[PDB]
Amino acid sequence: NMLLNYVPVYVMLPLGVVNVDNVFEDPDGLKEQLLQLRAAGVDGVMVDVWWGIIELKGPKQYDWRAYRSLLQLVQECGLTLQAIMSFHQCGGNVGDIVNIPIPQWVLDIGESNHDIFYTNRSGTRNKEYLTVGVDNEPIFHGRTAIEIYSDYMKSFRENMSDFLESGLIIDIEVGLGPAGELRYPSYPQSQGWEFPGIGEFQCYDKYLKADFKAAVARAGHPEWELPDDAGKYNDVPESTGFFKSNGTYVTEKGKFFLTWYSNKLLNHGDQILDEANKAFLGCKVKLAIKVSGIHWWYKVENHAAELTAGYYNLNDRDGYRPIARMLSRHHAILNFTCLEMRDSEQPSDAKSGPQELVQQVLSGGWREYIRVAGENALPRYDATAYNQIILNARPQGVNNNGPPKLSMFGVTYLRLSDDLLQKSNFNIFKKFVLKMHADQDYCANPQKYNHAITPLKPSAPKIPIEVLLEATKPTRPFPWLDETDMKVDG
Repeated sequence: NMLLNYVPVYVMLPLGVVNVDNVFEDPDGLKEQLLQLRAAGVDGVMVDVWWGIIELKGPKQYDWRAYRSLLQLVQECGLTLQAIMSFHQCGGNVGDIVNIPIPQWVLDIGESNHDIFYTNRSGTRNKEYLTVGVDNEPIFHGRTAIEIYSDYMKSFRENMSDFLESGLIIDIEVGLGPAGELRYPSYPQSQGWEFPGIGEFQCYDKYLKADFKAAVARAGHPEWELPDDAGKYNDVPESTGFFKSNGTYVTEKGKFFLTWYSNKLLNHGDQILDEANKAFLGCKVKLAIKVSGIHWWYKVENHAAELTAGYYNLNDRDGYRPIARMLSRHHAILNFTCLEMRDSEQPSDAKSGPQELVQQVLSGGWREYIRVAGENALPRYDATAYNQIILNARPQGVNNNGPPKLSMFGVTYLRLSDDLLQKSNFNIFKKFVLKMHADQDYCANPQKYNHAITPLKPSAPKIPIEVLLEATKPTRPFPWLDETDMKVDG
């Protein structure tokens, strides 16, 4: 059945649908847009549930009223919802329309303790997220950063119990860093970074610094300090001592740091997902995390941009599969991006390989037997962009006798706007939805498109770090079609 080949499509809602003052501003306007998506056959929508909005009044003071109205509207429109536990800052750059900083009460704590933020070598503080360093430090009026995330998700599960029960919420994406992604804020625009800069390591806050010192000490190397030759945000790998050919990154010291640096993220995600599984135990939703798509420099041995972001990915070390294996014990989805990108669309000076990146990540996920979903990295309304997504949605195309050989769990389109609803753009979008649906009409029952909706089971047994890292063993990605068999056009 073409239904077994049907891949659900979701649309991210406009930023600030619920404003900084925790008010659901334009219900009438959103409902209008939502009715069109519904009519177009869209399966559901995705929304950021801003920590900076919900717990703004004070520690553990949660106001869910406005979001409940949002979810109520979405439900009445007949759409499902992917809720992001957004424990990070929205906006923050000049020009950004919607700015939603993390809770002011958390920031006030930062004023007297700057080390709660990711810090670069020069000492600049990034206030969009709390460093992994304080994940387990009870410095937030008694709670650790994780307890904060945990109480938040438990409160959400309690206050949205009706929505979770009626099946309105299909999955919970857990924010794990800047832009809600499991990574370090290595390429901040606010600090001058510009594509395709290699970015900078963000492990200099005192907690991570002490962490590293204790780690190198165990290794019997007290003389090892955090990287001091990685250069700056906009450098190219070869202009730095750490990332250049035969640079520090290949030395025993370099490899030790990178492993330590990347491991922090794996445990960061593993520990926080432990709370999500506990918080959403029994709910008929799936958990998920967002992995950033660092495609620039993917084509050179140093994978500089990837290393500074926290993904220790090399030509011979799979830096993503360990994340997929980590997600497997939580029965979580690995939500990726760059599904719409083609290598030929990036400047050569960036050694960009989004296509290859997507293939590695998706293949790794499927290799770990986990669900893999994804998003388009940049705004696109053209058929070329949609065909690339559809290609990635079913790398080996439709299967005439059974579910597709390979298939993404779902695709979340960025982003719902007036531009998207314009006649011509929307016309193409609708074809994109039809193709994602394998030429089939919107299907309400997930059972028909091989999506088993069941109660979330507790986390599987802990997987030791060495077992997670065993997934770094290089493996050829699955073969991809050159062009999809379901183009929006012919």
